[PDB]
Amino acid sequence: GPRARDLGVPFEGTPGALNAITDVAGVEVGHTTVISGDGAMVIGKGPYRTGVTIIHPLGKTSLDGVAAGRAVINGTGEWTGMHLVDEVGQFLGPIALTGTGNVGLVHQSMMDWSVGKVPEEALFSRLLPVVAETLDNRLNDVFGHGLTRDHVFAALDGAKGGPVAEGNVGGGTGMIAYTFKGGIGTSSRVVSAGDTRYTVGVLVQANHGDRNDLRIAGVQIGKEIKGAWPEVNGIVAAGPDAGKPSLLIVIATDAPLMPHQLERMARRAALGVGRNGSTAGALSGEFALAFSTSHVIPLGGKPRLPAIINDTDSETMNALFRGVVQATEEALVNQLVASETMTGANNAKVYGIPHDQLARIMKARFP
Amino acid sequence: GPRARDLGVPFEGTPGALNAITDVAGVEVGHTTVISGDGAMVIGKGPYRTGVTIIHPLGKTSLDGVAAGRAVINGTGEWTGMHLVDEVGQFLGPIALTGTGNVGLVHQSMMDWSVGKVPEEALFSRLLPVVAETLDNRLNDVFGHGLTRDHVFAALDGAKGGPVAEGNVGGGTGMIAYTFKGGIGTSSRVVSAGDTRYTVGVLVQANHGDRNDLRIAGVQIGKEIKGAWPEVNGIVAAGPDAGKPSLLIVIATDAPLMPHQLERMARRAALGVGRNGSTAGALSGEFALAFSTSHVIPLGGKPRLPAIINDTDSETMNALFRGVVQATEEALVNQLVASETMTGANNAKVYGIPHDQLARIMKARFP
Amino acid sequence: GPRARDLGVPFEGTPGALNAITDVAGVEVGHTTVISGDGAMVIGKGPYRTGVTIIHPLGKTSLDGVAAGRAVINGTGEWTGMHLVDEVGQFLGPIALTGTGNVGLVHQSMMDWSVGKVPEEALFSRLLPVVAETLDNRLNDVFGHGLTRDHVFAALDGAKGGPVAEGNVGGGTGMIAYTFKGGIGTSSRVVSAGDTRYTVGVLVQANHGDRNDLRIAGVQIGKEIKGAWPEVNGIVAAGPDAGKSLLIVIATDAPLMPHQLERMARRAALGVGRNGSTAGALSGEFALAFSTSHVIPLGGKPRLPAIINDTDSETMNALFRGVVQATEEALVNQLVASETMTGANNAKVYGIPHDQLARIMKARFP
Amino acid sequence: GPRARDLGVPFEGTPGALNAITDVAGVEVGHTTVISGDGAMVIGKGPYRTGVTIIHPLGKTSLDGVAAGRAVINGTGEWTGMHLVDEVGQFLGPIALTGTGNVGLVHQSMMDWSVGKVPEEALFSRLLPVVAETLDNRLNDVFGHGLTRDHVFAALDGAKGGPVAEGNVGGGTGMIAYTFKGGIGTSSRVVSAGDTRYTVGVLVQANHGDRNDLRIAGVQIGKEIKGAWPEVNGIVAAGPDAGSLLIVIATDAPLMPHQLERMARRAALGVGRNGSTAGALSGEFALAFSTSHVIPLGGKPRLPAIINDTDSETMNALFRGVVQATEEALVNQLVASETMTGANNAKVYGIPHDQLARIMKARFP
Ligand SMILES: CC1(C)S[C@@H]([C@@H](C=O)NC(=O)[C@H](N)c2ccccc2)N[C@H]1C(=O)O
Ligand SMILES: CC1(C)S[C@@H]([C@@H](C=O)NC(=O)[C@H](N)c2ccccc2)N[C@H]1C(=O)O
Ligand SMILES: CC1(C)S[C@@H]2[C@H](NC(=O)[C@H](N)c3ccccc3)C(=O)N2[C@H]1C(=O)O
Ligand SMILES: CC1(C)S[C@@H]2[C@H](NC(=O)[C@H](N)c3ccccc3)C(=O)N2[C@H]1C(=O)O
Ligand SMILES: CC1(C)S[C@@H]2[C@H](NC(=O)[C@H](N)c3ccccc3)C(=O)N2[C@H]1C(=O)O
Ligand SMILES: CC1(C)S[C@@H]2[C@H](NC(=O)[C@H](N)c3ccccc3)C(=O)N2[C@H]1C(=O)O
Repeated sequence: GPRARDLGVPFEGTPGALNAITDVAGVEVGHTTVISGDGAMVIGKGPYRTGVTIIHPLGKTSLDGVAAGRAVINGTGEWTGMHLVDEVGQFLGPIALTGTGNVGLVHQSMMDWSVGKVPEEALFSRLLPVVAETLDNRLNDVFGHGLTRDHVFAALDGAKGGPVAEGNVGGGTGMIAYTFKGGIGTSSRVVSAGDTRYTVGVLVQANHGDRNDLRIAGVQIGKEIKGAWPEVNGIVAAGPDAGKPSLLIVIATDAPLMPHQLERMARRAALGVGRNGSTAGALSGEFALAFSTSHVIPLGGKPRLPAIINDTDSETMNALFRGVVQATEEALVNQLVASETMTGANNAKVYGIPHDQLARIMKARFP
Repeated sequence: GPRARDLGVPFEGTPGALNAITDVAGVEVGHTTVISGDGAMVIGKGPYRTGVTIIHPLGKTSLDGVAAGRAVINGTGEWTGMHLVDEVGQFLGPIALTGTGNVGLVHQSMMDWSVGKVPEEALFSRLLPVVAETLDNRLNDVFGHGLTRDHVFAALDGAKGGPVAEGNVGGGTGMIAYTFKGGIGTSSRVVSAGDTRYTVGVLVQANHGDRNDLRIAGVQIGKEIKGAWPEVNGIVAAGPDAGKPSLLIVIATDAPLMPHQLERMARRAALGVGRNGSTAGALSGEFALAFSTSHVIPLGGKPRLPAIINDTDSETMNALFRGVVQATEEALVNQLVASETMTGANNAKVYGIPHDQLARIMKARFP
Repeated sequence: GPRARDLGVPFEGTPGALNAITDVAGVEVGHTTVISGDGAMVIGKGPYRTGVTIIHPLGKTSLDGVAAGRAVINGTGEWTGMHLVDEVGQFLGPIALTGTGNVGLVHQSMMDWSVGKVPEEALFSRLLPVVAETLDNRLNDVFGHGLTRDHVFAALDGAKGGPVAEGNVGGGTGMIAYTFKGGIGTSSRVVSAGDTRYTVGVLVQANHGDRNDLRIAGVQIGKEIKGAWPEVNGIVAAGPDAGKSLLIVIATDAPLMPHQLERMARRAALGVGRNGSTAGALSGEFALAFSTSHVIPLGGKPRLPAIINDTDSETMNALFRGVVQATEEALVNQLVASETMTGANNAKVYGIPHDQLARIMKARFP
Repeated sequence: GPRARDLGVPFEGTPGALNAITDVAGVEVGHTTVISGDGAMVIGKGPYRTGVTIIHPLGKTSLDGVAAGRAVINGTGEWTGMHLVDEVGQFLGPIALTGTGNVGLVHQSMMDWSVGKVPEEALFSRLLPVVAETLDNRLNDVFGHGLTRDHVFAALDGAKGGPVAEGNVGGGTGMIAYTFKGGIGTSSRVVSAGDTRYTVGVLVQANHGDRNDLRIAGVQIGKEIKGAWPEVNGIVAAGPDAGSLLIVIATDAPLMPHQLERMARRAALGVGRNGSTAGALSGEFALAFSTSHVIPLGGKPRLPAIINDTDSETMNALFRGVVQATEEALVNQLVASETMTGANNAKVYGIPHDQLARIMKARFP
């Protein structure tokens, strides 16, 4: 289907070939999407609209660490492995993005997955898995154990490079963003740092923001779109006619950055988010994690840093920073466009942002 | 002169009466502006385009502390008294915003100022003054001692409530923002938290960003404006026709917030900055400090907290957060509009964003 | 069993009645201790030497939050709920301390425990459980699913005030500290803060440090102790004859704000420092402090019965000294409470010898 | 005179040749010590008991940056240049340690010092000087402008390697630690990291702690010492008869910035060994830097070797070095600082050498 650019939304900068986080060499992505049941929710019996998204920084067979740094916009949420990142500037294993109710199950499943796949002596390196959440409470039976260990194994083992599925998939399945359907979005930038061009890739799991704040390409678009407010049982449940008939950001780069430099990359995510108008609600867990696929730490070995960058080198750093801002901005709009209307638990209905209206608005604003 | 709204720039939200940080009860602002000399720079002899801006959270006569919390967007800069704020959640004395070369002089001057005004028993409370900088290196003889202790005393003693002077004044005098003239800007929002309305006021000293990134009301306006690039000696010095013929954000609120809650307010500034397009350059020291004028700590006494707010109360917190984002966004545009064209050290000429073109663009975009 | 003071170890300050975290009124502690199997390890079959320790800040029936703040000494470990604490200065629900392999199971079990006990409208408040770990890898089948949901429920439901069991129990069951047996330890201080008194309670799950660095009451005691090095099947496995993480929970009834509780938590490092360890590269050493008087009713107005000035040295120094001293003592109490244990792969770790310790203390403090 | 070891205080580990931060090659230290006036304080006239201590990480002629990271024990104090360090993991120029009242003067003086010495194109790199304080308020006329630009220039220009003067010198001149005389202290450790040796050097400016908490070599010694309490005009002013800390860590280990933060976070453990509990207004800070991981101005960073954070053999050796050198630097300070009378005739005693030596002899036969 069309992505944001295909509907005429302009963005600044040059995307990588896939315009996705997988433009960064090494990165694989996998989703398991769990959609079952309709109507009234009973805890433990669905409906389920949930899942898990896996990102392997160096592919699924890697036992090595990647240099990493994080940032917090608003920390009302969970992201495990982050004390490790703060302390030693790297993490081992995959990143899992999922629904809040699944964190514990995913965390233990990743440990289980390592058994028989990792040398015994190396197993202890698999004991701080990285698992993050947003809450799919409006569309999904959160507490009801809809996600199984097999679902997690399937995402771990099925992850791959190449085009990344966006929208109502994996961890984003039951999410809501800007009062429209939330989900997964991704984008990349190839940025010129003098005579070297690096790739910055971003994947988001979006469950944040309000329709009234939303900007797409700078256009405050909430009031321009007619209808498409959420419903319950065929009754408008939000907006002017109500009653009538968190954000996870994962940044990959092939730039050979040190961990403190990656924290800097992570802190740029907030500027990209800011472009699109949201203001970080009190309980919106908005977090960013950045890693390098060129600065790798072989397990029990010497760190591999193929080149080294000066933080005060504006030509290099600004190109990277702008890449993060732009790819984050675009990943967020790509999510909205990829996400289709869904009806879930308790008959809650949330519309995907209307393509026809969006394209019409973009054409009028950008003749 | 006209402020941003007067030129047809739309913003969301409701400003306070003055649309300035002084809409928050207790707050006084003072500037001393130093403009002397023209032509080639000789270190120690100008030209000078610098100054200092003072913000008294509770007025110039207060010996008490205000609850406070900070945030960093990019920390390549100086802001003293911040270890204190991080540790004990309050600061004593005024906030000074100035040029980088002035920090030491301002810091000692603020100590000198307390002598004779503050009981010898309370003097030690005046020994961690709050002084922050952006670099006026393109228009000002930074190292040349253009700022005097008397200049600092004048700003401390002359500060007042009511309308706040914007543009090329005080600490902002010699600054450059988005490749246009930088300086001081301010805005406020009155925000509804249930049956209680709070005030959020913001003042910025802006020296950040690139013209190519600039958004005003979502409009990427750099390429829409014709000319007005900086010059040297009548020769265009930047942009397409080149060669041819940091950010300090101060947030005040009357909301009775605890220090950790004010950190949250400070972290919202990045989103407001994000709206206007900048991407935080490698050497751009972009910082935010938030304080409450209702949560006051009498010197050596019991903290006064007139009411208490739950962090998980979205109705109250989201109103405050949106206030910070909107006031920050507008304060940044207000700065640009207030700042006039200036020629400074080494005949560097930086244009104020052209009012006529800006108004024309806003009219075409927002009929 | 004797605790540290009973063996003649001197400490500074005044302990509470129970000399435990439960000296802070309303705090409840529960353990489930899992000890089964012997001999060679088979992943998935044990031997198991693990468990879980639960701390209910306001008791097991509370749905309210407590003001909270944390500190990191060395962050190579997991402690969930901590982004929440950093952001909004409070956490809901119990603290669980456990073995690394159990984190996910405990996390989901805590959610399950809320279902049926918590009004449906309030359930979302139970979605960021606080769970922390140290690694019982030398005595326990870490990956082998030895801990069950029922074990977690039992600790949650069985938690109580009063005296706290120490040593090889709950989360500390399979741990190793200063090359001796690790485990759970607790201590408290009653402090004079201006013209009121407050209690500072500390509980530790200790799995950190090296014998050669250990100080007890300032005495570098590792070299003064004879034998008691770990073994594997009869063969001494460390020390001169070889081949022949730390979780700190601080409770107080002082009405502190979140940022002030961060300051409390940052004092733990000083008390840790007193006892000699130097925080190894992979030693996850963490502290979390909460107030039981500054409470946040769910969806309501925070309750702060009095307010303290950070610059009030009389009040704050007393509280800080309390943390340092209670931490120092909790660490030694752990060592003394922990008995010799043989576990997975016939690994054997000795409890610090009571007779030698008492002897050394007697000679050092006649 | 004697240092702590000379009075029979035992410590763990192996000190460098100088037992000082200057065991890290290329580091230079300079003090300017300002002692003048006696009797009653009149603000602006003294008595003065203050000064400044300069540490040049790569020597005074370096225009380059050093990789760096910091830690806070209790942040009630000032240390400039630290936002820079947190953000970009390096700092340019010298570290200055001084009295609280002097921070602004020192900060501007460091800028002035660069003019004429640094190419104009490079001057902007000199605009975030690193200046830290503790408060000499009981012995010194803090607000009275006792420190001059010339004093600062002298410490900057006079700094050198080799032995480092301790006690009542430079920034530590008017300080008070554990209710005894405070000041400057330094120590070092040479550590074995697998098949390589590194040096960890520590210098402190100590103005912290209470006598009742003090431990030296594990001995709670405040109560074993008789008298030596502070006085004001012949009248005991503390104790039964009453009728902040800056830690600089240098290493030649090629550590990245986040790794140096870990080093800095070890300082608290060494502080903890000596008993203090970090008072509410005690600004206790640590800064660590590498002299081998250097960043040529406007150039490519130079990292001669790289270390894995999970390499316990290498990291643990370094961490223990910080802890031990911090512990010893604190005791070296006390022993180096002599009894001093200052503003308002306040008198603060150096920890008594005779009593300390006897206590150590009794505890460690
Ligand atoms: C159907 C709904 C999604 S619309 C909603 C309505 C009624 O209270 N409130 C909102 O608009 C609310 N601000 C909101 C809407 C979307 C995402 C987050 C918050 N009721 C919901 C639902 O029942 O889950
Ligand atoms: C006159 C000038 C301001 S324009 C500039 C031109 C030539 O190199 N470069 C820039 O555009 C540069 N990106 C820039 C411009 C403004 C603010 C920050 C960076 N030369 C300057 C000057 O000499 O001070
Ligand atoms: C219902 C909400 C108040 S919480 C939810 C979401 N926040 C998260 O997902 C976050 N990680 C989180 C916070 C608290 C507990 C568990 C998880 C957000 O914001 N949503 C609100 C909404 O739908 O309006
Ligand atoms: C010339 C610059 C590289 S530094 C300057 C400004 N940055 C600051 O003001 C900041 N607080 C700072 C950083 C370093 C030393 C002293 C102060 C920024 O960015 N400017 C660049 C520009 O004009 O292009
Ligand atoms: C085997 C070790 C290298 S890891 C262990 C312990 N550290 C922890 O428990 C910590 N939370 C952790 C770190 C990494 C993965 C999982 C858990 C520590 O230190 N131990 C060493 C030892 O026994 O020698
Ligand atoms: C007089 C004190 C209350 S402040 C002082 C010292 N703390 C500092 O030096 C610190 N950097 C600082 C804190 C506040 C203002 C200025 C400087 C400390 O503790 N001293 C107390 C004491 O002597 O009793």
